[PDB]
Amino acid sequence: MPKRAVSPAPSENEVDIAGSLFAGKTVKKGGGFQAMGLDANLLRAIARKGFSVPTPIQRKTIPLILERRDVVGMARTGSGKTAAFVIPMIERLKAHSARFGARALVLSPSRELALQTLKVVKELGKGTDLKTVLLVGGDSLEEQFGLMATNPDIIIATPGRFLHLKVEMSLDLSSIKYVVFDEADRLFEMGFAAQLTEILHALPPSRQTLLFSATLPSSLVEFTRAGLQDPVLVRLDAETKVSPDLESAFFSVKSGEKEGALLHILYDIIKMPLGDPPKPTEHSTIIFTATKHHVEYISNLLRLAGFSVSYVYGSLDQTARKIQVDNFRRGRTNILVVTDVAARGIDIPVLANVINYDFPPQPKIFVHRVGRTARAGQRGWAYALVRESDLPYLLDLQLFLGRRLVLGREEKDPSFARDIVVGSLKRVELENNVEWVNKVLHENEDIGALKRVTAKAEKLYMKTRNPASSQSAKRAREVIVSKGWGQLHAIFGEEAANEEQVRDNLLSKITGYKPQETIFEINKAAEAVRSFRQRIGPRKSFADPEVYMSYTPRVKMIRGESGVKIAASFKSGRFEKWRQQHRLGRLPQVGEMEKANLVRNFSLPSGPRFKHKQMKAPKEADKWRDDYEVRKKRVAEAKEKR
Amino acid sequence: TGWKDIPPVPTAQEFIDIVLSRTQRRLPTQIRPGFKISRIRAFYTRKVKFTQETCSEKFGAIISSFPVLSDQHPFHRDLMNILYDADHFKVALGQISTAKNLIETISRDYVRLLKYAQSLYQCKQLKRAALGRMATLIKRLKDPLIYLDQVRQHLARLPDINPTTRTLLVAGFPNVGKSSFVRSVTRADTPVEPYAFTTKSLFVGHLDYKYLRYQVIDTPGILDHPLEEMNTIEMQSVTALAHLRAAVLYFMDISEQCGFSLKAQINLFKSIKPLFANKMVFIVLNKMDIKKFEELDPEMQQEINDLTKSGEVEILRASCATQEGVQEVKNHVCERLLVERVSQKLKAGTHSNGNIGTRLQEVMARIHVATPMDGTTRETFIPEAVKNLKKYDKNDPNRRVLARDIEEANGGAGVFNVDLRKDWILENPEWKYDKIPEIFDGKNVYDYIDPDIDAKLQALEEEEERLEKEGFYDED
Amino acid sequence: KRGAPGGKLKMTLGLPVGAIMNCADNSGARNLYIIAVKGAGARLNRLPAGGVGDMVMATVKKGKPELRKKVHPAVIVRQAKPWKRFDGVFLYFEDNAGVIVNPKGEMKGSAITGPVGKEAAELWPRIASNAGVVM
Amino acid sequence: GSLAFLPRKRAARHRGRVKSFPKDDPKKPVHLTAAMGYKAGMTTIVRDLDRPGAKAHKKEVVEAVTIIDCPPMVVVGLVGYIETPRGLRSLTTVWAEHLSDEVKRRFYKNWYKSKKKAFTKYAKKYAENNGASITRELERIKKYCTVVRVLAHTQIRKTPLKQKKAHLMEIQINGGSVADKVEFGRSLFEKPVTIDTIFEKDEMIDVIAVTKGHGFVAGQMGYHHRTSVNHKIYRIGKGDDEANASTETDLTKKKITPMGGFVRYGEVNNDYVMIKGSVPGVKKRIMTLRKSLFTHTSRKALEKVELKWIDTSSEFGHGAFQTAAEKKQFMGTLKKDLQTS
Amino acid sequence: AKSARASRIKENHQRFKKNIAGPVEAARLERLSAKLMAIAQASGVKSGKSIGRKDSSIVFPM
RNA sequence: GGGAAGUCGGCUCCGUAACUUGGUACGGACAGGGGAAUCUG
RNA sequence: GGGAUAACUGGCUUGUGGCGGCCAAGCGUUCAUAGCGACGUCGCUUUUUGGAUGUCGGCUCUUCCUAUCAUACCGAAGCAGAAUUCGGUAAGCGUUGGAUUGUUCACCCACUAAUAGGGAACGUGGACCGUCGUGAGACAGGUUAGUCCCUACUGAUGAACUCGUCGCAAUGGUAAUUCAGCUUAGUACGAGAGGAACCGCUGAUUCAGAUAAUUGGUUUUUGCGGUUGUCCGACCGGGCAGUGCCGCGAAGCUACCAUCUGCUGGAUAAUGGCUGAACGCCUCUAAGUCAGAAUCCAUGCCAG
Ligand SMILES: Nc1nc2c(ncn2[C@@H]2O[C@H](COP(=O)(O)OP(=O)(O)OP(=O)(O)O)[C@@H](O)[C@H]2O)c(=O)[nH]1
Repeated sequence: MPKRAVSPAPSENEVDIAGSLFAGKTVKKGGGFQAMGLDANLLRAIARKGFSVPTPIQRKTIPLILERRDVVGMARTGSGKTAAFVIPMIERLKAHSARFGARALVLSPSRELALQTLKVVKELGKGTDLKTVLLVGGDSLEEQFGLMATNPDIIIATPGRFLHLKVEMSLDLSSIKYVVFDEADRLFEMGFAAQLTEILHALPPSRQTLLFSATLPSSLVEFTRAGLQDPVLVRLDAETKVSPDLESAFFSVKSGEKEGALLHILYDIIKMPLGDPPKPTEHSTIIFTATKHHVEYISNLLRLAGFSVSYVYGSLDQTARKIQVDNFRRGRTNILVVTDVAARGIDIPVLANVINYDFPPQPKIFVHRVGRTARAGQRGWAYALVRESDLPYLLDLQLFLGRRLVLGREEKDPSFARDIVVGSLKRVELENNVEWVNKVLHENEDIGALKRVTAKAEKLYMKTRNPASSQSAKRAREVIVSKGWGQLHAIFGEEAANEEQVRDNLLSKITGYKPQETIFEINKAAEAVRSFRQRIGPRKSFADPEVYMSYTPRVKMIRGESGVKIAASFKSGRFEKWRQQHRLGRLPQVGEMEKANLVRNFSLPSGPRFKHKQMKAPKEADKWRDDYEVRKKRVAEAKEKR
Repeated sequence: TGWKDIPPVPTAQEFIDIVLSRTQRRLPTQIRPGFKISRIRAFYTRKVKFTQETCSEKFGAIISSFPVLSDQHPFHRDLMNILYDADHFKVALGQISTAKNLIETISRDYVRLLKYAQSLYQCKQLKRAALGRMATLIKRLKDPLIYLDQVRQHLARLPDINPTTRTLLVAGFPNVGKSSFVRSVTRADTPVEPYAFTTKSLFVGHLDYKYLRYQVIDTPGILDHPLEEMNTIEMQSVTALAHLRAAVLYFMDISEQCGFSLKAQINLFKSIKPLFANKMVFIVLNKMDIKKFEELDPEMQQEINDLTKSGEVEILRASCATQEGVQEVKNHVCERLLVERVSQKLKAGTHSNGNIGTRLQEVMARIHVATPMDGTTRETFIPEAVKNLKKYDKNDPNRRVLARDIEEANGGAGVFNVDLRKDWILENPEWKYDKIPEIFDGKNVYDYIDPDIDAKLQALEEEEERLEKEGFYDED
Repeated sequence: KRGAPGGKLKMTLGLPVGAIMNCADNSGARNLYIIAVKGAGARLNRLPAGGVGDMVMATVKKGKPELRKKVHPAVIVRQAKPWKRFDGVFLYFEDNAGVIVNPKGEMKGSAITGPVGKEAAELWPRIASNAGVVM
Repeated sequence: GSLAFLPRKRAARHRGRVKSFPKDDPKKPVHLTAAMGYKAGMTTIVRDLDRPGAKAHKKEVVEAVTIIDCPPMVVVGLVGYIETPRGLRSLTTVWAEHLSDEVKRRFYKNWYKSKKKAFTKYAKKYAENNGASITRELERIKKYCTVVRVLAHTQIRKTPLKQKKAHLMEIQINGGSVADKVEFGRSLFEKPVTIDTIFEKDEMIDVIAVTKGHGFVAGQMGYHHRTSVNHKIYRIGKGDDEANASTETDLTKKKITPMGGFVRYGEVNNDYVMIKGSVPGVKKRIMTLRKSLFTHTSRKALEKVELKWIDTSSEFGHGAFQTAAEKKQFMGTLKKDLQTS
Repeated sequence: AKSARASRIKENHQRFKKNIAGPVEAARLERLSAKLMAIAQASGVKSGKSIGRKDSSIVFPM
């Protein structure tokens, strides 16, 4: 049944930088943690970790967080954002509080990435006496009641379970002074928007909210505009600056030759090696696409091609994602195939080439893709397969980067790193590797079934893609008409341009032919063909630079753990059952002291939380069985142990 | 694959009757003015909305089914430009796309009008306006619907040409040899009557050569016009010559039996040769039976040899009538293109990197034949009677009667009863067709069967006689 | 062609929809989860079920992470509910098992562990060729 | 449910009615159509199947069969029917001398009280030289009647029930001139006809009975008059063979009845008809067996049937012994048989 | 599918009843009639040959 | 208790040595249990 | 604050827009020009490059209509085959979900032969008044508004016609559906890719009616065996745990959890014909008349 049962898992990456509409006896600016003045226990704990120099996303943020300003954070993964928001707690807290009530709230989207912030906290918080509890799904809802009675001061939690605790416990949420919403773009993607709203209303008006993320979708923007007070945008340096060491090339391909066009770039443009390679590899090409069904085609075709390729997509398994991003990072494979959401989750190393199998809809998505490569002064390349329907998104990419566009061989030596260069591929070698694609498609049924799935998956993606602008749409019609659209691309050399020129100067007259008589003229239908052709035949600086005003600039319903739509405020009865199961009294309010009893009644275990706790007695002894005496006392020993 | 799976496209009148009868037959049609105005409005809104969706699902069907020109091979978008004017084709489909956009706009506006209506008369007049306005939009669309119906019939009646595979292409001047050669090598329906252009469209056939499938394309013919002007018939020829990779076969009539001069035939080659520069060409001097290569004067031989001085042109001789050359002109051409294609295939895999692919590793493994190290061969137990045994021919009158023929005489697949004892071998025939005992006195007979049972039973007799003399069954 | 097995005599179906069954081939999957038994009748409140030899749609729940949380068709090869055979043998297997197979009838796995039901080997020749014990 | 069988109505009579006899033409020879029997139970067989095109071709197939105990009938009367524009109607009925006590019991309800007086004056009509009346009775049949039937009754003296009454019906004669079937029925008077003459092996018949009644836990559930068509006869047993259940590939001298007897029936010591599958009715119940109305259009008919074995093991429990000798030989000798001997 | 009361199915059945199952039922019925034969053979107003009277809602009572 | 459903489920601390009350290296331990079974001598 | 209609439809409703112009048979103030005026065509909407929905439901069941989604039959289409498309006769027989949603439809995805639409007096299980306000508003302000009988039918009985046996059959109900595999056959057809059907044969789903040999399930046979705790001082034998617990089990009942069975003649509709007038050609129709749908009416079946 599940042929797109719910929806395609990689949906779209809504991005926004209209989020700028939020706003000698002297160690002179050493740029270290001590220049910011952290705690003496905390700064040696940093030295235990190995953070000698703060990463740039820390260096901007942790100044502002101590000065108590709400910080929205643009930061790619792997930049050390996780430490960037907990070292202001180990600075803020410095001791365990005798009063009841946690003072730190950390909201994590997934279970596994919650443990990533968990492991950071004890790694950065040794020496002090802080208390941390984790509230994730799949754990018992009797253990999590008890860990609240252990009186923490940092609670890390998934918003589904934390709200379920909050409505069940009727916890006074006011004891928390600093809230962090880590990876909130992941939070809104899994459908926590309604539960984040009810959490936010219950958080106190006096709080310090930050929010660290990789991207800012438009729905996230309205959440901070209603949630965060006086937000400040912090961006990772030159994220929006495409690095000038990058050379780009855009190739005009048809829809039926897109697979063979990817085989051209790997074979003769990159000259990638075949097979497994004998810290990434030197070639190290990524492949970007649109849907998980396109991932499965592109991965499985390259296995049949013979290239070493790993693949990650949106609804990929937890363990399955680690092993493939491990293989790419240590250089055991050459190709990584991501959609966009798997890209923004996994940590991307220094990368050499980037292939765009499908053109990004927003021009800012292209920046995010080429931002993953050609960094830190090393040269890089970025190729994309443009189409006719994907052409207006390319002319919109011109207007954003402000670059010049060349069409095939309009210039003898176009500047790849500065000018957008479009054209066609080698004709001869494209028809060989699309012959191979059609040969494999006719041969193996499994790849053929993957084509039919990704054909209808693409047809949905075509319909729901954000449309291009009208001026970009109109100007796409002219360059299609223009003679440079089908000419050979500039990489392939001037020597390739001559024998292409001596042939297509004659060939273009075949394409420009207009039939004076359609074959139905060669009856009522014959009079009809004469009726169309008569109806539809062809129809016969003065401004100062200083001032010129230019038109251009410069009962609420939630989803429960059972998956059934439950009313938001539901008091089931488990705490009430909890409160005579051990017959506890009234819980503390916010402010009263902890009970040294209540911590030791419901403490933590030794630490290894095994998932297997099923204790059963063996079955009764059958006196005619083979192991009668062996079964006999082990049943009795079970009665002694109980 | 082909464009046969394009649904038939109706005229403007048949579009109107299909849409309007769908609205009447598949929805309720009875409403009385004494009913509530909320359900009077709900009745008429459903009728207007249903009409639009059937229009949109039909206008969307023709748009989706018809091929987009800028997605095909350059052979196909040029062929579909010549056959049907591509300027006229996207304005016919373009007209039907903006017609569906207006119909939803009519439907979107009139459901808003109906929602604020106040009488059954008002709702009746508002539906008739909407169904009438969609009717007069389709009736205006009459002219492009006839075009799209006619290009649909001719697209489904078009030969399947796949540019990727190995292709033999037969071209040349009209009335030389083309239809006779394609008929001689390939079973393919190609007319053979003797006038200027009998063939008006491309004809495709297929042939086999060392167990590999080859396709052959026959084309109408090209005149001496310098391709600035040609009609649609010969522009079909040069499109297949310019876009399809093929070992082309330029048939040349040495005799003037086509009525067209031999010096004109060379001038066509030198005009179209720039489209042939990459491929390999073979000029077939057809019809030597009436005029042989030694009979014409030595001046024309020199420029014929000058064609061979270009390294990509070969002289081949054949004569379709009497088939004096067609098999060896076929064996020559597909051999040269096979060794060309294998040269590219070994290059595609031995490119200047030093690493061979896994597809190359799999295919060298197939070619490798394992041979035992010692080199001895095992003894083969082929019986002597099978070497002189006569092969079975179904058209031979004197046939060995098979079990299929016995079946058809005695019934059919589900009537005939196979006799699995007629093939039994025994000591004598009447032991066959015998009921074989299975159970006797509550035990299996089969477990008690062995040869020398008679001698084994005598040991039971002798030992029983021993125990009777021993008195070991006596009561005390 | 719709994947309907032809010419089989019906037995007691012992694998309803939403039933966890073991995986017998070496494709890496360790568990399959039935969502659709094709060829089943259309009846209200009647859960579709399939016996040995019926080809079903399944989701991998246990196994190697490359093959986890994917949907493939499969053929039931063992079942635990007793069923009739035409010679009078009432018989059943120790577990419910199936093999991941393509819609044509070619299995992705290379070998089959455990026994193979007689009905599945007769209906699908590729499973019969890859079977070690046909019982 | 089905509207063809509604409303749920009890059968008006315990026996069962033929209702429709097969259409008669005189070209075939004379033959009777219906018969009774009494159901004894069910057992298993193995049949070597001879069906071309089936998966079970030429391999053993287990099959459930029923056993109906049929003692020989006795012909006692001949009723003739004339064809009126209000339907058929019985014109006259002729009986025979020496009606048995069991068939006379059917005419009575208190046999023990009533002195045996039925058909006493009719028997004097035969013997006191008023045989002119009997010949006038038969000549009226020959001249006016279009179809004739045989009044035949079964003997439950040999069938081991506790019922001493008998069961009468009309059995239609088909196939001949109305004169020819008169001499047929008159010759059958006071004579026992056997089921071997009525039906034969591998032929497909109809069974008429009343179903089981589901009383004592919306209305009458059960006890319905059902006729069920297309049941295949696998064996007619002769009773005196002493090898009734013996097949060609099982040479064990055994009768049809299982060890310990049929449950609530007893031992079948008479002719039995072994029929494919289930049959309407219960144990000890009268079963009316009837010929097919129409010529068969199936290959299930015209199919010769050969049997491998018949299950003579007990149905009072799980038994895996067919004969008493097999049970004794497997179990060895016991201490009760040692003390008795 | 074709109905059980379809005219083509009836005609196919009529050819089976005439050609295939016809003589088989005729031969079986001959053997049964021979068996019934073996069991069977094992003045007019004074002799009863002339039929007389034995021992009205159709006409109105006069 | 079971089946079904939904999920992302099942597949660091002690002692010892030099350095400044705190860190650094070495040695040991943590990061399992239960129930059901089969085959084999 | 006064006045006025007790209330709506009941040969209602459905598939083809409005406006202006041109043309226009007829009728008319006296005539086609005082003028009313259809079908078409022209101009506008409308063109030369391919989301909408308020209270409701949700399920089962009965019955009906056809405005037919499937299954049967035909007519037409570049309809080669395959798959279809449009239309007509047809209500015998069947007729889903999932994502999303306040809820539905549209669209998309999956299954299936298909998972059509409707009807059943739209089937059977506040209401003012008072008080305080008046640029707006209210009132823990009030009281008040505002429904257990008869009978049809079915089943089982039943008085009288003397009791009983075997029958006839007026009338009423009526039952079977759909798919697949083998052969035809890799065959017709086809350039290729592909690819049927009739006759014959064998299964399966649904539906209906039965049955208990065998295989599961169940144990007021309380049948056999083991076992827990109590008391009668002890044995025996008992009260005991409103039929203690644990194994196995006959019989009986059951199981879409097992097995069996489901049948043929006539007349037609759309349509295809034959002979042949009207009408000196011609025509399936007018008089005569052949074939033909899962249709109709009966047989088979149930009641009597
Ligand atoms: N003598 C001779 N005549 C030939 C030969 N081949 C073709 N022809 C002539 O050509 C006619 C066959 O048609 P072709 O000329 O081969 O067909 P075409 O070259 O496509 O030109 P069209 O006639 O337009 O079809 C025959 O009637 C012959 O008269 C040949 O080999 N020898």
